[PDB]
Amino acid sequence: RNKKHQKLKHQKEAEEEELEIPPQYQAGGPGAEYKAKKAKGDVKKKGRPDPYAYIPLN
Amino acid sequence: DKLNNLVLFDKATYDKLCKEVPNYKLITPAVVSERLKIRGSLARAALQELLSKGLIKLVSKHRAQVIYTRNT
Amino acid sequence: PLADQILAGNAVRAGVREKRRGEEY
Amino acid sequence: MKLLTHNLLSSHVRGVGSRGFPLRLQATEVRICPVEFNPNFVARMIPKVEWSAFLEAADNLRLIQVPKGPVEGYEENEEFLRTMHHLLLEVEVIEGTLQCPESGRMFPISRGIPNMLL
Amino acid sequence: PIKLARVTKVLGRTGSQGQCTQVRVEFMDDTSRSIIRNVKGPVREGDVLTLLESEREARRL
Amino acid sequence: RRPEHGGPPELFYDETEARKYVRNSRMIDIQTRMAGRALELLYLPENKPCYLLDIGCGTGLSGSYLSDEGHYWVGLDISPAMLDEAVDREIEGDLLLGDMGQGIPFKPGTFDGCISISAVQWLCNANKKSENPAKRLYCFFASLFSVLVRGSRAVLQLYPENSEQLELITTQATKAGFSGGMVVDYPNSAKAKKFYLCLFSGRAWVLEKKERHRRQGREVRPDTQYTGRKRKPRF
RNA sequence: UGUCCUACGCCGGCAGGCGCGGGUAACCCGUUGAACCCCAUUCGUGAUGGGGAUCGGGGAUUGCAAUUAUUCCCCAUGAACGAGGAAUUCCCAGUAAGUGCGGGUCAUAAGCUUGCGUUGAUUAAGUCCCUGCCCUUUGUACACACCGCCCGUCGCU
Ligand SMILES: Nc1ncnc2c1ncn2[C@@H]1O[C@H](CSCC[C@H](N)C(=O)O)[C@@H](O)[C@H]1O
Repeated sequence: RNKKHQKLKHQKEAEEEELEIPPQYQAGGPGAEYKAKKAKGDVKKKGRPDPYAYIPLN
Repeated sequence: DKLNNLVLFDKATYDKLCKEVPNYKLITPAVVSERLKIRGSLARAALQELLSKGLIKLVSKHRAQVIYTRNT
Repeated sequence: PLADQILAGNAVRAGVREKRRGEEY
Repeated sequence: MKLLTHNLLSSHVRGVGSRGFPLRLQATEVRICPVEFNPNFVARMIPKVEWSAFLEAADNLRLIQVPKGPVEGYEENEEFLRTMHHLLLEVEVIEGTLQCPESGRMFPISRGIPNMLL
Repeated sequence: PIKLARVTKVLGRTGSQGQCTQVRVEFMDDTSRSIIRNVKGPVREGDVLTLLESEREARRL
Repeated sequence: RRPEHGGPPELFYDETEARKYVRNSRMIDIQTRMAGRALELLYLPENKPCYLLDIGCGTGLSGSYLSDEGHYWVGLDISPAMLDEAVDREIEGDLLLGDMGQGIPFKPGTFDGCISISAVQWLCNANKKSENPAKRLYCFFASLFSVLVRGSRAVLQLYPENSEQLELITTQATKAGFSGGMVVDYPNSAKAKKFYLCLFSGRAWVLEKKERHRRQGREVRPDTQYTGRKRKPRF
C-alpha cells in the first residue's frame, strides 16, 4: 500500500513536470537504469558512474 | 561556558553565605548552587548545616526536593 | 433561484457525516 | 569586512537598479586579519574591477597609498600584490556605516556584518 | 481595541482539511451587531470569544 | 514535520534554534557533504581560487568548506542569530544580513559561481499577506542570473515538500534566464535524495487482414507461426 | 506452561554443584512476594557515578564437539552518542506510550513471533488538500489525431 503511494507520487511528479512544459514553451521559450529489481535501493554500475538523475530545464 | 562550581568553601564565600542565605525568601540547593557557584552536594550539606543552627526553616522535605524559608 | 444559488455558493455545507470510531454485572 | 566585496557591492533598491553602485564607505574601527595570499586570485581579480572605485572608496576610507592604475602582470611584483592584498582581503572595518548615493538608505556594518533589509 | 462576543449558532466546518469553523458571532455590549467569523478549535453555542480587530467578516466557500 | 512549515524563516531560526543547529552532529556532517557535492556539480575552473556567493550560509557550514578549498565567498541570511553564531565561528568569507527574494545587491557579473544549501524551499511559502511566492522566487532568480558572471553555474540544493514547490522554482528560474537542469544524485535512495538545481547563467499485413475479418465476424483461421511465410520461390 | 516446572537443606561471593520431597496439575512451583512506581542515601551540568560497545585474564554450565569468542558469572578498559535537512511509521480510552511477565520455535542460546497485566495521557468527535479504493455523469478542455514546417549554406567523385 505504501509502495503504490510512493510509485504514483513519482508519477504525479512526472506528470506535473510534463504539464509545466507546454505553458513553459508558450509564455517563454531519472534513475530508471539504476533501479534494482531484487530490492528497493540504488545499486552501483561499472559502465556508468554513481547513481544520479538528469532532468534538463528548457 | 564550562561551569566551575567550588567543592569546598572558601573564606569569602562562606562569610557571604552565612550573612546572606537566611534571607532569600527561597532556600533550595539548586538556587544557592547557581547563585553561589557551589556544587550541589556542598550546597546541600551547608543547608542542613544552617538548619542545625536553627537559622533556617524547613517547610517540606523529599528525596528529590527539600525546600526551606527564612525564620521571620 | 439565483438568490439561492449565490447564497449557497457563498456559504459552507454542514451536517451529514456519520463516523464509526472507537455495568450491570 | 572586505574592501573587494564592498566595492563590488550595489544597492538592491528597485528604483536605483542597476546604476546605484558604488557605495560610499565609512570607517571607525580598523583591524587586520591574516588571509592566505594566493597570487592567482589576485591576478584574476585585477582585470575585473574598476580602479576609480578603489580611488573613491579609499578616499572615503581616509587612505591614499594605493596604486593608481591597473597593475597587470604574471604575479612577479610581490610588493604591489602584497600591499593591495593587505588593502582588500586583510583590512577589515569592524564597525562602520554605508549609504547608497541614489537612495540615501543607511546600512550599518556592526561587527562586521552590514544590514540589507527593507 | 479588544472586543468580546458570544457565539450564537455554528455554520459548519470550513477550510481545506476542515480545520476551521465558520460561525455566527454577536457582541454583548451592543446586541445588534452580527458577524461571520472563522475559528480554530472546538466551538459550541454559548461560547464567548475575544476578538482583536472587529471589523471584517470571515469568508470561505 | 518540516522546519519550512513552522513559519517565517527569521522567527523560526531564533537564538534557541541557532544554538541547537550547531549542536546537531547530523547538521554538520550532511551540510559539509552536500556542499562538497555542490562545489563538484557546479563546474568551477579547476585549480583556480573561485569567488562564490553563499545565498543560504546560515551557520557558515557550507562557507567554511569553501574557505578550506581556498574559494573566497560572500554570505546572505535572513536569520540575525544564525549570522551572529557564523561570525562567532570566525569564517573567512564576508557576511550580509539580507533577503534572497528581495534581491542580491551586487554588480551584474561579479560572482563566479553560487552555493545555495537548503534555503530556496522557504521562498515558495507566503509567510505574510504581502509575500507572493511566485514573485519572490522570480525576483531572486533574476537578480542571481545578473549578479552571477554570465556563464558561471549556480548550484541550488533544495528539499521539496511536493511537486508544486519544484514546479514553481523551475519555472521562475527558466524564465529569469537561468538554463541547465536538476541533478538528483541517488534518486531512488531516500536518505540520499539530493536535488541540486544546477543553473548556469550562460506477415503483419496478413495479421491485420485476419483481424479485419475477425471484427467482421466471419470464420478466421487460427493464428500460428505459419501465418505469413513464403511457400516457395515463384518462376 | 510443566516429567521437565521446582519447593526445601548444605557449600560457594557469583555463575553454579550435592541430597531429599511435590507436581500428568485450579492440589506443587504459586497467598505466581515481577518491573516501572513509593520512601530514604550519594552524585551536581562535567562525553561525568550518564552511555555501554570493543577488548585482556580467570571460573562454570549444555553438549560426541564451543576454535571464528554457544551461553552465564567476576575483575579491568569507558568508543561513538550533546535529541538527529527531512524521508517517514503507528495511533482516538484503560487507547498511545513507559514497565516488566508467559506460550511456540530449543541437548544450550537470545531472537523472532504471538499474548498478558501494571502506571496511565496530549489532541480530536472533523475534511476530501495528498494517497488508496468505490460511484455517477461525460469524452466538449488539454493531449492523441488532421494539416503545415519538416532546418538552411558551399565543397569533389
Ligand atoms: N529569504 C531569505 N533570505 C535570506 N536567507 C534566507 C531566506 N530564507 C531562508 N534563509 C536562510 O536559510 C537558512 C536555512 S539553513 C542554511 C544554512 C546551511 N544549511 C548551512 O549550514 O550551510 C537560514 O539560515 C535562513 O536565514
